Amino acid sequence: MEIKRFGRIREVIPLPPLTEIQVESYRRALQADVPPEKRENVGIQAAFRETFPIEEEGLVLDFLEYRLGEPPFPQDECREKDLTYQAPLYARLQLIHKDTGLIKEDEVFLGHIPLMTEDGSFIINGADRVIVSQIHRSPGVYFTPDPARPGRYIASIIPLPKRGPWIDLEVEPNGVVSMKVNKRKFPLVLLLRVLGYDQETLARELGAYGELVQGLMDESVFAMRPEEALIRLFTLLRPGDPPKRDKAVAYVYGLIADPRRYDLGEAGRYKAEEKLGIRLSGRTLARFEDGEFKDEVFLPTLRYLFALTAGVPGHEVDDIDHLGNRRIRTVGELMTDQFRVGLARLARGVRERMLMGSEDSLTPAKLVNSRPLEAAIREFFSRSQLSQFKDETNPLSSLRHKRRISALGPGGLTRERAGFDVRDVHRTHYGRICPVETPEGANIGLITSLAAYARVDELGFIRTPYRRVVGGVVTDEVVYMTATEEDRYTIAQANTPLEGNRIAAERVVARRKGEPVIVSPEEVEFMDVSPKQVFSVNTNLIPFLEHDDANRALMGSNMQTQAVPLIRAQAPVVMTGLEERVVRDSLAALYAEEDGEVAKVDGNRIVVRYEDGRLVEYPLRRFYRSNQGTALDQRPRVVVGQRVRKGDLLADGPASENGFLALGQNVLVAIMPFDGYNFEDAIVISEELLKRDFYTSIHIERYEIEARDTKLGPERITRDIPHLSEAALRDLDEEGVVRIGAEVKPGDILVGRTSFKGESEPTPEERLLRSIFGEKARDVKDTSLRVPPGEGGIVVRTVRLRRGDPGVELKPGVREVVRVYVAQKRKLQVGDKLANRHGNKGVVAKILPVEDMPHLPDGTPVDVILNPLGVPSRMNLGQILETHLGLAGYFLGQRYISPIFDGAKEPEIKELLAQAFEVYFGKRKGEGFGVDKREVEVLRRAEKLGLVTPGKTPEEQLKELFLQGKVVLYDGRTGEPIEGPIVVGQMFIMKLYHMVEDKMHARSTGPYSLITQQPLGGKAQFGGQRFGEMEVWALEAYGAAHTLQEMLTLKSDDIEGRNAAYEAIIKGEDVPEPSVPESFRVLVKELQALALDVQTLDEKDNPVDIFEGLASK
Amino acid sequence: YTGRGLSFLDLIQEGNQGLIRAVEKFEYKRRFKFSTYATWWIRQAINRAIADQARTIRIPVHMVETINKLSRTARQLQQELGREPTYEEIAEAMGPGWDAKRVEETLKIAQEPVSLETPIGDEKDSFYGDFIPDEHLPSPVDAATQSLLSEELEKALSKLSEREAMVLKLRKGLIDGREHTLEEVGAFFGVTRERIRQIENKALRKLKYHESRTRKLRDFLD
Amino acid sequence: TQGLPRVIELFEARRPKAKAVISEIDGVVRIEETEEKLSVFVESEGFSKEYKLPKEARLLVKDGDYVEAGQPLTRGAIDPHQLLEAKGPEAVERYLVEEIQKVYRAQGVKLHDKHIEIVVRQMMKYVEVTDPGDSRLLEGQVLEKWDVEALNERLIAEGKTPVAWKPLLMGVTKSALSTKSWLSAASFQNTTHVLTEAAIAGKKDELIGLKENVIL
Amino acid sequence: PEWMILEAVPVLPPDLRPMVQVDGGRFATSDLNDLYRRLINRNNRLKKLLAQGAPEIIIRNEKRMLQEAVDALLDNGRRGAPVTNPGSDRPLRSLTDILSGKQGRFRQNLLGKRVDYSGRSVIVVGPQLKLHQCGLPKRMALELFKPFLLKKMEEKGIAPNVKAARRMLE
Amino acid sequence: TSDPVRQYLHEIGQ
Amino acid sequence: TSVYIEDVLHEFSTIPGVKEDVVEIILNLKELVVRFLNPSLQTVTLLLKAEGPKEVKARDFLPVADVEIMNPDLHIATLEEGGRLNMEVRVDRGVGYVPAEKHGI
Amino acid sequence: KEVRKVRIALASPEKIRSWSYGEVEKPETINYRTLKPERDGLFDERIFGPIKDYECACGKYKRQRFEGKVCERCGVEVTKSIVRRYRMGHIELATPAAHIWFVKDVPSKIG
DNA sequence: ATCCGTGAGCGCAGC
DNA sequence: TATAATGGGAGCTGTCACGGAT
Ligand SMILES: [Zn+2]
Repeated sequence: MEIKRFGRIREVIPLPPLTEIQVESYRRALQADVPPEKRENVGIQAAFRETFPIEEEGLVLDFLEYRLGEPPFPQDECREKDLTYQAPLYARLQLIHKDTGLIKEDEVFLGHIPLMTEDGSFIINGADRVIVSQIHRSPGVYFTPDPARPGRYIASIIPLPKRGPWIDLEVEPNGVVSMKVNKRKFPLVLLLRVLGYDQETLARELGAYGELVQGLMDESVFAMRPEEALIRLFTLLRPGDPPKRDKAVAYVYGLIADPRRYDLGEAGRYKAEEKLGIRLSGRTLARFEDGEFKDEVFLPTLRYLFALTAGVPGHEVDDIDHLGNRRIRTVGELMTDQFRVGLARLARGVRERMLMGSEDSLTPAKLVNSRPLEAAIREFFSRSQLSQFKDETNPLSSLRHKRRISALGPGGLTRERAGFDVRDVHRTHYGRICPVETPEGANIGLITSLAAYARVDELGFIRTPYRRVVGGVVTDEVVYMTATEEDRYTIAQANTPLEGNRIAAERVVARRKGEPVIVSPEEVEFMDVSPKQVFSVNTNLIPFLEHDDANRALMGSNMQTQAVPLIRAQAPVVMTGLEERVVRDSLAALYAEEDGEVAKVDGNRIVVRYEDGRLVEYPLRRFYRSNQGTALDQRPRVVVGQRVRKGDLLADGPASENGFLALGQNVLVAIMPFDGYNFEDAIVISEELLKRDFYTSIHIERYEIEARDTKLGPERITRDIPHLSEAALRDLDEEGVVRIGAEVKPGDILVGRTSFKGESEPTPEERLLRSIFGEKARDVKDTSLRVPPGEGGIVVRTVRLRRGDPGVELKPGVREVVRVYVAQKRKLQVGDKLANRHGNKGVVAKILPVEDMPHLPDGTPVDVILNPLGVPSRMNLGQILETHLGLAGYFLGQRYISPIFDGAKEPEIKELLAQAFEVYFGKRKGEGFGVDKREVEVLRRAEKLGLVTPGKTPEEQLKELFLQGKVVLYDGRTGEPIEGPIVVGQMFIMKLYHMVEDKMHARSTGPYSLITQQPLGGKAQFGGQRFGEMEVWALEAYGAAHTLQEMLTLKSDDIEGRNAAYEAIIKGEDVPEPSVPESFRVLVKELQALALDVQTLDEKDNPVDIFEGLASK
Repeated sequence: YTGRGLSFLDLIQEGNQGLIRAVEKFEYKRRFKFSTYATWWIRQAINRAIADQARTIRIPVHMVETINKLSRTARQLQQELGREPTYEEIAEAMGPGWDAKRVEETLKIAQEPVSLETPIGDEKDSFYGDFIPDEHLPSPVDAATQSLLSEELEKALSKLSEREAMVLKLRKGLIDGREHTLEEVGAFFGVTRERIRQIENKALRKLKYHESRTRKLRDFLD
Repeated sequence: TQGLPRVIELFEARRPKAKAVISEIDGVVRIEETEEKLSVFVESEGFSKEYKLPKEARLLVKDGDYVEAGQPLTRGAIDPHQLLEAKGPEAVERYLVEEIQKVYRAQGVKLHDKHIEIVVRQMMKYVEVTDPGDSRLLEGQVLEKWDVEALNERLIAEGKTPVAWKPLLMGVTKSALSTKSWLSAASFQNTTHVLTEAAIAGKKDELIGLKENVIL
Repeated sequence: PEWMILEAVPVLPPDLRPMVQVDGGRFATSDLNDLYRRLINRNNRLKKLLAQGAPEIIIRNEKRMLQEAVDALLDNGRRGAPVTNPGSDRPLRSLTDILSGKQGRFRQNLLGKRVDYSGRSVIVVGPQLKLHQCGLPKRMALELFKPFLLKKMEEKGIAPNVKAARRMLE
Repeated sequence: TSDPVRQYLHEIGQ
Repeated sequence: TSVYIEDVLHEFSTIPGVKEDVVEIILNLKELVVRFLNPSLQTVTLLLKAEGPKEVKARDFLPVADVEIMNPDLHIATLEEGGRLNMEVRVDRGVGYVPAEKHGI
Repeated sequence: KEVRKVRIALASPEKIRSWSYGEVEKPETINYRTLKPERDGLFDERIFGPIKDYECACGKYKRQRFEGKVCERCGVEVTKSIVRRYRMGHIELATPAAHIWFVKDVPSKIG
């Protein structure tokens, strides 16, 4: 399998570390590596610096320094015992009783802070998780246009979430500006008075403007002394507190000039001073110093507003979706914010515990509680919407999930307060966020992914690389610029032809502020890096993307994330050139750190020697259940004595080939209809694929049971179960647990647990029954974990945890916990779903035998048949190109790598095809065979169709068809050719998670709801199907009154009618007449609890009882 | 005293309630300012209320107090040990008569019920009670089997005389749910207990023979 | 002003933002687009109607033309309630059905006008009292036209003064909430509102429709 | 009109608002229970305070609080701030919300209900089928018609009894 | 008024 | 038709001293070609027991009458120092393709 | 008879109590230890109904022959337990409160 | 004119 | 059951169109 590579552009730089945003941020927040002394005011550090000191005002507690220890347990053991990969958090707290003068230090144990693994994930509660970066509007000050009034531009002082309320300024039609805050509007002149501004200064600042300043001129306020203005202000902000001056200053400062509650942000600050042309001394709107408040932004912000309202050039409105005004909240920022919340809650507990207790005799050990901060962080990692179950169906699953950006999540937006503007693809997204990758549905635009060569800065702003163009020459200098930065200049595209390192085009494709434009080389200043920078990884993993529509491309990229690891997985014959990188940065494929000799190789472990002589026993993963259930197993790919240099493979991971990403399999496909088995995206497969064990994967289904203490008695797990055949326990050991290596089918048992049955009076019938046969009922039940219908497989592991077992304790009330692992390898079947990298998804609808499969002239049968009608409307001609080159590969036995937008072109693919035709025909010429009469018929048809040149030799016409990607195909059922030539070739098809085995479900009768008394919902709960209003409308439209009644009573919540119906069926009886549903009775009683007398009546207008005198006294 | 399971105002109502009793007992002969003696009843009332109105399951204050000191002593361990206490550590730190069993036991009593209306999934379209079955109420399979059992059991009594069956009905409690002793059954049939006892045995045995030709009722035993 | 949005704005009897003007009374159009401002005067035999138009408004009528009452004068959408008060109910029904069909036809959707006519009929189901005559009804009280007609023929039979009434077009939502079956309305929307008003009045549901029977 | 003022508040049958024990052994209660109890706490508090006699200022606050409570029970969040049980900022469920909304009784359990004898599966194309035909997996049809087959099986000698027949199916 | 806290505060604050 | 390996219980096992898994080994054993000389034979039982650092190929196996391995150089496993290995294979001549989850020998 | 009409009307305080079988007096649920109906609780069987069919809490009566009797030792009736799904309770208040529906439903019917 | 309260697709799965 | 102790604490910010009351 030789690999050929196309391309005419060089990557001046590599693709950044894929999980850089998730690792760098969390590091820079924990600051664990940097010496506690050199640590900068960021992350958890800044949190303490803000929360502390705690002053009683007299016990005080100042922050000294914090430290992070090492985890009691390793990652693997955290997963096994359902723990959490977290570090012991300690910090230095003293308690200085100034009143006495005594200080008392004791490093306090705050709690355990979660730690992110190597890949950029976590193991919260022993389950891997990911914290999705959140996108929002950068804090700062922005000038938006009042839509109600044409020339009014309301100013908005947006602070960091939970870090101050939003402040809005607007020139009212009354001619007076107004500061709206917490839904309260008031004149700005008054606050300015508190700031110490006077009519002279105001005329110096705004007097250049028109009547605007005049409306800012309220003599009443100028006369009101600053302090008086402050009391008046408070009385306006909230009049109920007696406006005591000391209380006034408190609230005002605490909301405008308090760094402990209001913090604009380093980014917000930067944008504010570059907007106003000022400099801030801190991240505060104003500064209360020397017993007097002092503006810092209010006036320059007001200046900019007034000036924009007048018509000054230097002032302009701002785009709220521009990626220069939109920033990303990495995992680090989110963690730090939840940290500050829990740490402030603790501070409140400390502040209350230093007054009621004996202040004279207190110590930080007795003054600090570990619950607040721990619960805050526990929640942020456990039940936060941004903290989700990690995606690990395949390597790319984790990667994409960890590179996914959401504008939702707590502190974000809801799917109802989200319009098109926030969902659109802004021009700034260029090379920053992938414009094709997003969920199809209500989340579109809300959930996206990061670009490839892009990166997020410290202020949380995406940043894309651009080469420097100077005097017509180009360098390797990669200026990573932000959106607001890329707009400054003219950036030319990467594909732009260069003679060496200099422009080679009279006209150059160029982007000015994101807008397309053609200019001269001299007017060019920068240049893109490569096309790959303007797409995601999943999207970059799709060849011939320049030939696909964005909708179907979106589908392909999202579907790659759903590829199950196949035991016979293989990389695509046509690759983009990023599959190995994915495996590399996916931290799932072992590699060689430095040149060294492979000591010993084994499927359990591989030992490697190096230049220094060190011997490392690299462990391997084998049949490990994933979060999604995929059996992620690594496999060895090196032998003993092998000299692996630096960065050399040592073992393939799950769904990988030679370290290349192997999401699917390369099969032979024919694009043609087939007896409506290709109807509507459906797919036809060959039984040979199942015989070759293709599209066949291993699935680990984990089951769990726990024995717990009960008031009736302690649960115990025993093999002995009342009235349970010994064969029923055939695979169950003497304890009751299954045996490793055995198989189970629906109706079998995994673990036999017996609990104390209730003191249920023996029913009169039982009394007689029991006596008739002569047996006595036990006091233990068969609470054994049977097999869920539709599930099964081979037992691989059994873990029995019990009390008295060191390491983990059983939850209060529990006696033991036992987990069974049942794995199963399934092959493709009717109902399983396949897809490609171009969007073509379908379900297997027919598995024909090879004798029915269309076959080639040499006799090779096709593997899959794909309808040609699924291409035209979808506009994804890429699959076609993939097939053509696949055909060439199939005959030349070579794979190919095509760069996106600079890869294999029609001519080149046809040259390779020509080389194939010789291996496909010339061999025949010499094998003792010539042209088949059937081939002559197909060529006659094609000659009329204009697909071959009339007069050329039959061989030459066959070649012409081959170059077109078409070959003569015969029907194995008739032996007669297809009237026309067909497109046969190799294609990369992936097996998707969605599989009929996990979906097929049925329920005649089962669990019913507590209150509603209606069938439960869901398969795992053996629930029924929902028959909502829309389905009821269908039945009403038909006029099926009795059918509808059945679904509303007998099949629903007619507690009686349903029991009577079951009996009627088993006794060959007709079903019973439907009585009033129980839900209507629930409604009546619920309305009566609302003091509403809902009563059923009759023709005589006399009351009628649906409770049949059961609730009447 | 806020943040303990009760709102400012609820607590205030309690503190005022106690304050009236304190005013009714306050003596100016002591010469201590009202604040001094008042606080006692103000803190007691609110603290008692927190222990009386904060649990859906009423738990005695003394028990609440034990639980509180359990968490207090525990946290002390947690912060000292640099790790995380267990049933057995706290048990010894607590003192005598304190074992790991008792810790877990007390935690089991302290367990608090959760809301059935708790959200499931990020889409708030699912709730806990939706995924909780009904175990109490006759499940059509169970009720069906009981109808079948009683029918067949009767069909077995049809294989006996009414005297034999009736005797069994009363004795086993099928006649009227209530099982009637042999002396009562002999009071009904006007027969010596021994004869009643022996015919009951004869009847049971006759059922056994019929069963040895059917075994239909065994299926219900399952 | 196009697509599903337009269909919903028609079905709900909502007043369009780009609402055109229509003559209240018939007459002759007297264009008065004075260089300063544009205005139009409908000239009746002894009456005159002044309609001021934004100088930018696009008139569809010339000068000296017979503008019938309810006829469009400027381009744009028609307020259905205005047309009802001008031309009468028959017209508002025709207008609604035809405009809805316009949207559907534009997409190439084939739908028999009957269905839209059923809905429109339901939107024209209620009426307003203008004079209670010899009834307990109150001026402005809304009610079903069938009920006012029935009580009217009974009052007329005894030779009492008739109850003057006025046609009332409402949207589907309000027409549904204003039904005579509190069950159907309560199952739709505004559950609390409907329930309170029904219980206060001691309302009873005769179970004439489908929804009510489905709930039961 | 006086009936619009409430002096006797009803309480819904406890089954319709229970605190059952889950499989985990823990119990789980409806928010209605915590609402109703909240009223009782305030009511008996007021009864005692009134019976004993004490400054109006206090009684005033207490009577107001009893009002707010009743309001939360009938329609929480409608007046003031949503009543929230300690821990989560989740508003409790009031009788209104049980009757109002898509999740409310009407649009969830009255106009549309989950049904028995109903299954679900992935679909495929069946070109061989006739227009009045479908492709129903055998095992689905087994459950779907389970009782009918129990009878038919009994008519045959495939099963000794209906229970053992169903256990054969197990 | 909307804030019952502030209400008790003013009620006893007189 | 079936295969037994020493110290392995399920196909999803591992063999220390070997670069192959139980699954990959059996995948290699489907590639096996057997010749039953006597037409009245329907059954046979192959055996393979070896160790040491050597890439077992199908040359190493149990010789039997009416048993011809057309594919001798077929690689079946790679075992290095402490490369224990024991196998007992059942070969049955038949028709068509009967899935494993049907024949379960 | 057959239902042909459904009516809804305000309930009189007397009507509310006419439905109720008793009054919850204590804000309690089940036994903090035995997990059983607390007297004056919101689940007390003596009022609403027995948890189990023909089953009194004390256990003096456990048969259908006792059906329809409130055992004096326990205080629980004897019948189907489905009664707990229907039989309703009340809570008498000294001070009256207003149904928020008739107060906050514009236009307020009370106002 | 303004403000308040009302609705804003159906399943399936949701570990 | 008694040094004296007397106005709180946390705010949610990127929908919107309609019908209604004020
Ligand atoms: Zn009793």
